[PDB]
Amino acid sequence: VLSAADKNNVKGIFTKIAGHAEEYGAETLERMFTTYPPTKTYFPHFDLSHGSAQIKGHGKKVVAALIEAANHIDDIAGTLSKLSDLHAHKLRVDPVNFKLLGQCFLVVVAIHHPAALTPEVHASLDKFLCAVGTVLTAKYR
Amino acid sequence: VLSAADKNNVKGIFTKIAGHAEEYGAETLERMFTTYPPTKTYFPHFDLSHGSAQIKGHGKKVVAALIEAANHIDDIAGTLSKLSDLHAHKLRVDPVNFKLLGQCFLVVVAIHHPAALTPEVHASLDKFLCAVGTVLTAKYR
Amino acid sequence: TAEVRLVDGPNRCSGRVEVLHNDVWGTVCDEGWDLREARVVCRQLGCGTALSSPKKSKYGEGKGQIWLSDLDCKGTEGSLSNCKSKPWGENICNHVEDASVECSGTEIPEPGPLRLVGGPNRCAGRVEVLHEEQWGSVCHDEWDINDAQVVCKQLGCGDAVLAPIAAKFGRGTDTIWLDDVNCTGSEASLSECQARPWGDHNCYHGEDASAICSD
Amino acid sequence: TAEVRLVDGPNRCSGRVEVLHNDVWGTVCDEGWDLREARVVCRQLGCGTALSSPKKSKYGEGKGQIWLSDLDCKGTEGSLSNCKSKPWGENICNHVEDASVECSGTEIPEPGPLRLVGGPNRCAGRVEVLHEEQWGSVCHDEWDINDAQVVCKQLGCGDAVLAPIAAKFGRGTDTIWLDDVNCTGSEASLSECQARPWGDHNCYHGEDASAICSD
Amino acid sequence: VHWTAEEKQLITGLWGKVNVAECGAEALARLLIVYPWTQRFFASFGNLSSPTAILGNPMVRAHGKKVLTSFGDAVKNLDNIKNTFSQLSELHCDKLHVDPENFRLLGDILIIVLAAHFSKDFTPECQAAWQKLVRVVAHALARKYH
Amino acid sequence: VHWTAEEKQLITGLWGKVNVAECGAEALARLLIVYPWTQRFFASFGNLSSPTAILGNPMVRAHGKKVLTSFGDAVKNLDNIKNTFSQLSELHCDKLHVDPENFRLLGDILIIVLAAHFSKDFTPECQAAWQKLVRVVAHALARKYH
Ligand SMILES: *[C@@H]1O[C@H](CO[C@@H]2O[C@@H](C)[C@@H](O)[C@@H](O)[C@@H]2O)[C@@H](O[C@@H]2O[C@H](CO)[C@@H](O[C@@H]3O[C@H](CO)[C@@H](O)[C@H](O)[C@@H]3O)[C@H](O)[C@H]2NC(C)=O)[C@H](O)[C@H]1NC(C)=O
Ligand SMILES: *[C@@H]1O[C@H](CO[C@@H]2O[C@@H](C)[C@@H](O)[C@@H](O)[C@@H]2O)[C@@H](O[C@@H]2O[C@H](CO)[C@@H](O[C@@H]3O[C@H](CO)[C@@H](O)[C@H](O)[C@@H]3O)[C@H](O)[C@H]2NC(C)=O)[C@H](O)[C@H]1NC(C)=O
Ligand code: HEM
Ligand code: HEM
Ligand code: HEM
Ligand code: HEM
Ligand SMILES: [Ca+2]
Ligand SMILES: [Ca+2]
Ligand SMILES: [Ca+2]
Ligand SMILES: [Ca+2]
Repeated sequence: VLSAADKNNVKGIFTKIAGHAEEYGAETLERMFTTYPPTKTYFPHFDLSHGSAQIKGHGKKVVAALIEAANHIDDIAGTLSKLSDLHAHKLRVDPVNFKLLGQCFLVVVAIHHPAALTPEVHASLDKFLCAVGTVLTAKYR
Repeated sequence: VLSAADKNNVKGIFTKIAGHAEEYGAETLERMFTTYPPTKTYFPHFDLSHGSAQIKGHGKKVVAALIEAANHIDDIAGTLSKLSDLHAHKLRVDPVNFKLLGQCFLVVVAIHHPAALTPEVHASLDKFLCAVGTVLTAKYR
Repeated sequence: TAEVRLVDGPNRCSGRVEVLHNDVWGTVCDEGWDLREARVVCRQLGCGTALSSPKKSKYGEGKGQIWLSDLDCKGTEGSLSNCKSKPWGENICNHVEDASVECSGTEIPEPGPLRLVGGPNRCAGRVEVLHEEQWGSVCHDEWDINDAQVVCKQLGCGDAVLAPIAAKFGRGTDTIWLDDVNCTGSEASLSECQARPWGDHNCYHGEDASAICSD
Repeated sequence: TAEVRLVDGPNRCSGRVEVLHNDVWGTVCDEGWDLREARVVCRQLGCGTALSSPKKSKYGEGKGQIWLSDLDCKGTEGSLSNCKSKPWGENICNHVEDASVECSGTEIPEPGPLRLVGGPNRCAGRVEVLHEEQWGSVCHDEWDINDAQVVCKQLGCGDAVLAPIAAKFGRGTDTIWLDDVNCTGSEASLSECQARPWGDHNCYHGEDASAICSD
Repeated sequence: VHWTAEEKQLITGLWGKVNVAECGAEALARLLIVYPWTQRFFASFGNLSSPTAILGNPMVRAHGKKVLTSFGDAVKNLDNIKNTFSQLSELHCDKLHVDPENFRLLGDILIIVLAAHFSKDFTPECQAAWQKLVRVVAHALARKYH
Repeated sequence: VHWTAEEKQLITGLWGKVNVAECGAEALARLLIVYPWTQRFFASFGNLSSPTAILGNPMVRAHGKKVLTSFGDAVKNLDNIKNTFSQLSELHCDKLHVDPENFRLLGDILIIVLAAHFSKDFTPECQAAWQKLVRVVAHALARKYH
């Protein structure tokens, strides 16, 4: 339910990933496609090669939405309502894929900001990413 | 979200299981304990032998809570609020175990009421059972 | 030497194989069922030369007993019980797997290792190759006019006009023998072309290749 | 002959095994490390008869080169390089897996395949058995006063007084040999008792059985 | 992937009795209605606008038969399931683009269909055996994803 | 479970440089405070009352070291992992009552810990290898659950 401390830890880690929107987004996707090859299923029309312009382009969009979500954490369902129908009702990304992307995104921030990803902040991003995942696959069941 | 038709399907299928509370409940547990052996993890102190009075007693409680949810289908989170804390905060049943039990309960009603469990009613029970599952996993996600 | 009949087919010489044993007519499971068993049933009935051996209930499912399964005919046997096979009635099949056969009706030479089926005539239709005594189709990945040229010239149909993809003349039924077939055009048969090993593919019968020739 | 030493121990007859080769001191991985390699190292150093062969860096981790791995000493080799092993340097190990040794110095308890460790004296402590050149603990599943009785009489410590569970005198460190020990109480040794196969168990070292005798 | 003499006897015994045409269509239909998002993979099958239409749809009846028929290739050869579905594994990856997670869904629909049709032959031990077979077949179809 | 020569080299390569005493202590501690419902399994470890107290708890650091150490027996036999954890598989089922789904959580946390300490040596291809390793070891511990 994102207690007051979770909100500060999450916004405190998005201050050091704010500038690196395209960079961290391209790497989090390339890790998802590498460690979990089945996730490539939902991008059959993309160039999944390393350093492709599409992965770097769509990757920026991915963490830019997470950045927009970190700013408005009192209301994540409303700030990601547009993407809710895209992932749950138009693409139907199976929810276990969001756990995978959040896992890869945690790996990226652990690589570039190991000092910041202290285990208190670790527990807060997992709370945060699991809420973003729920928003993107809550209109079902 | 259990449309008016979904409500009628779910309330109608519990007409045919109403008297069979203990019978179907003990079978659902034995089914889950047999096809998914790891679910015995949360009942170490129990007698899991076939036809035990502890499986019959606990199985009767399980589907009696489902019957009490079918009546107040417009408010399921409230009618099982006393069990939400037991499963999500005290015992911490991992959510993937609720789909396993729902799978076994569907097998029970399919065996005993195959003509009643039409594909419409299947879909309505699956939405209903996912609602009961998310109520009991509400203290997280 | 037990009697055999073909049931639910267009005529006497095609349909579901049923054998007579203990005065009970039973079906034949389709595991290990290929043209070798097919031409045993076609000789025994005087029906000719066994065009194909349709697996999985092409002419419907039988009822009751399944007598034979895992047949291992050499292809010359007089009857179908003289072939190496599992004992009578001992099997794990169900009737969805009942074997069938399609004979020609008159004595003709073997059709050949290659045939176009489902089209208007001999020289236009779905490509099917004969390998390991089973007819199987060809996947339409890398399939171009050079691959249809080898099929047309081998059949004596002139040059290849088109190499239709996406199962133009209908989908095939049992086996997919070839994928990624890459001919140069001058090859003598389709087994001389570059392709994945026999049976390796990433395809289904909605993707069967075809060829059209002078016709 | 390589040269060996013991480091980071209470004395110089116990510690992390380190060997000398190409002017550089390095550690030894614990793959296949057991009392056969242990008695070789204790003999080189003049430290005696090789009480135990602790795995997994009991006396801390070395730093730098890991020379040897997968040692297969017969037990009588003059030095440690005279054994069959993986070539110098080639290993997939990590310094957490640095093997150690404990030697007697002068005083001589081996006898025999049974000993009590961690108690005030010989006749009290958890139970350890000698099997395939490794000392290992006994799980307390099914462990009663009859089982401790067989241990007491094998050691000549009189009759059994208790059979404490839950690692009463402290946990073990490497191998859990026996589980489900089912003694009648009048067996000669503990390896004559009905129990599970050697090595098989569903236990951890928080469950090592003990034995108390008089006294 | 180790089978026991009793698990084989349950899987084999049930298979020789299944009405594959009728359970395969039943199972595939229920996949399209219980999990409506799967209809996107079958847009070429025509009318899928209602549960009734999905039942009566001939291409659903036909393809559901072939899906359950392909479990027969696993039943008749149990110690070789990985190689039996090697070809179908590639197809579902790089031609159909089916998320492997859906393989779990169709199999669990199949267990409910089998349970409805077999009354008091589908024991808790029999469901344990067929859930394992579904679970192995599903892992086998996901094996060759690039 | 089939390993490639580069996958083995990626797992062997990391394993030789991992500060197991620290990574195992931090992974187990991160389990207890990212997923705090796992603290009930470790009631004997004493002070688990804060994230700072859990990092500093000596028995959390001791047990975490022995957990990452046990992946070492999987590292040194990659093509024999099932038999290596036969012992522990029975332990976690009918001695500890640990839901096998919890094995995923600890293993996925270990990947985040290894990522933190190896920075850009932990390439996506290196992560893929160790994600498979974590995932196979978790399947080995769940192989014998009665
Ligand atoms: C379909 O097959 C053709 C022909 O392949 C050639 O002949 C076969 C009988 C086999 O022996 C093949 O191994 C053999 O290559 C393939 O065309 C061939 O492609 C290669 C690589 O793309 C061409 O190599 C080029 O060669 C020249 C030197 O001549 C260099 O300039 C280039 O750098 C390059 O290496 C080769 O020439 C070409 N051969 C012909 C006859 O066209 C074709 O690629 C294949 N199709 C598919 C989809 O794989
Ligand atoms: C500890 O071990 C004893 C001894 O086991 C017995 O002797 C061994 C040498 C082997 O041959 C074993 O197979 C054999 O059982 C176990 O005690 C034995 O338990 C069995 C089963 O409970 C007893 O059988 C009973 O026997 C009589 C007829 O003699 C009947 O009235 C009963 O219905 C019942 O079958 C057996 O007598 C008993 N033997 C002794 C000497 O006590 C013991 O069970 C074992 N502990 C555990 C926990 O398994
Ligand atoms: C977990 C947080 C996620 C966020 C914030 C997110 C965000 C986005 C964004 C911004 C877009 C592009 C919108 C546009 O182009 O207009 C998108 C599209 C898409 N997403 Fe995600 N996504 C997430 C997870 C996932 C996952 C895990 C998958 C698959 C495994 C996925 C699959 C897709 C696909 C297939 C598209 C469409 C591709 C295209 O537009 O061509 N998403 N998402
Ligand atoms: C899905 C719908 C479920 C319902 C309606 C339900 C209902 C109940 C009820 C009524 C009780 C008894 C309450 C009491 O005694 O005070 C109970 C207890 C319990 N349930 Fe559930 N439950 C469900 C799912 C599950 C699942 C999936 C698991 C485990 C995999 C589980 C594990 C337990 C345990 C361990 C107990 C306590 C055992 C005991 O009291 O000795 N429950 N549940
Ligand atoms: C245990 C699970 C599954 C098995 C055994 C299986 C098996 C098969 C087989 C044998 C075929 C070829 C049929 C033919 O030759 O006509 C096929 C085709 C196909 N599969 Fe599956 N499949 C499974 C799961 C799925 C799922 C879950 C989906 C989608 C959500 C799917 C989508 C498709 C599609 C779209 C086709 C093409 C059918 C056509 O165009 O006629 N499959 N599958
Ligand atoms: C990859 C995952 C895991 C591995 C490799 C593993 C391995 C081990 C090992 C080797 C031991 C014995 C340590 C010793 O001898 O002192 C052990 C014990 C134990 N494990 Fe795990 N385990 C895993 C997952 C888990 C999880 C997820 C939990 C709880 C949520 C857990 C709870 C415990 C507990 C409580 C003990 C006993 C600790 C004690 O009392 O000293 N384990 N495990
Ligand atoms: Ca044959
Ligand atoms: Ca292809
Ligand atoms: Ca040795
Ligand atoms: Ca035991």
